[PDB]
Amino acid sequence: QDFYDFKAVNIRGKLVSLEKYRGSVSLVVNVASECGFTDQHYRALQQLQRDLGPHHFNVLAFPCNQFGQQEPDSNKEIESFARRTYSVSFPMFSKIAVTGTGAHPAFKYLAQTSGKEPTWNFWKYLVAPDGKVVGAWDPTVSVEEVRPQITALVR
Ligand SMILES: [Cl-]
Repeated sequence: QDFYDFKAVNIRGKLVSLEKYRGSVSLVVNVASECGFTDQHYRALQQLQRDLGPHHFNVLAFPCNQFGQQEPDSNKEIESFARRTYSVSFPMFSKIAVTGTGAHPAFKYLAQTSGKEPTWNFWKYLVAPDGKVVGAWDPTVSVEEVRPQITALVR
């Protein structure tokens, strides 16, 4: 088992296999819309996608309402917000839990194998081409500090 064995409903309601990302590097991020981190993070994540997307990399953004309830809106609203405000071009998924008993199994996998579970919005896991977690950061770590770790993995 690895991260790319899991399935998730995308933000438009279409079920997808994360197998479609195998061979690629992924930055798996739990997102929120009303957070203090929201604007800086969405801007940095989109720039990350712009710069490293062409090197077989994606941000995989999963909305989550668990942390301060800063993602209360519908999947439709969240997508509209991300696309119109930040010109987001990375994959976005339907709102999920990332922690607790009801967490998405893919997020159970990332927490169990990394030893860290998300404790706020905008936690970030780096997944290697083979679907294994090689890094995890909390939202206070800048995308300037995360990015070089991603470029190390891409070709
Ligand atoms: Cl770099």
